[PDB]
Amino acid sequence: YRPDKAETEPQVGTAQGLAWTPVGGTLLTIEVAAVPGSGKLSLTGQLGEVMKESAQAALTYLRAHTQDYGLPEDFYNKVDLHVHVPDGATPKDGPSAGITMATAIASALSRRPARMDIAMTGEVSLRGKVMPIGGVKEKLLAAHQ
Amino acid sequence: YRPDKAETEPQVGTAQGLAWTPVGGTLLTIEVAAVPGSGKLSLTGQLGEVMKESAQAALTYLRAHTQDYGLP
Repeated sequence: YRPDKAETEPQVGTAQGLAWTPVGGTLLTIEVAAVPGSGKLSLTGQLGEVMKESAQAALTYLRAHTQDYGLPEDFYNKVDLHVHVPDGATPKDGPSAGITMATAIASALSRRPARMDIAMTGEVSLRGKVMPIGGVKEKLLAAHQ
Repeated sequence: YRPDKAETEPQVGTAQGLAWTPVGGTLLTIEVAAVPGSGKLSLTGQLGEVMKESAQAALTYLRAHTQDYGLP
């Protein structure tokens, strides 16, 4: 490994993902693929439905913040979306890192690399609200360790 | 919870629902993203379509009550 886990340069479409193995709090980082198409949302790597709707909530928040973020005016309908977590599906309470998918697809759609040393996890609302996380402890351990 | 989750401030786009799971009824914060486009029922949250048509009866009532609520 690189020592600080921030020697990664800032990256389009990839952020550091605080998530939980049953082994524990881990950097299950985020992998996306945003290419033009039908606007379809593939989940790649056994990612479950709660991650699918989390991606929908992130998608619709971007829809609410399109020219806010300089996005194309039609992106959800012609840019196919393919996303990964190294864990297949999260055995925990949903993904607990909906904003991590949001951040990665934001960096992907901006064509502008988001930073590293991202110590983050949390649940987007389609209303646009970062839901509180259950089990802050091991997530922030996965940050700090 | 805060001093009172009922005393949480008024919310745009969503409302305090009423449930009964057999182990206990809950608030149902039914959240809706009014996303632009042309009309696409992008329902989610393991949604059964009877709630979809409930929302559609709501939708056509809003169509009936566009100037009751200043809607376009």
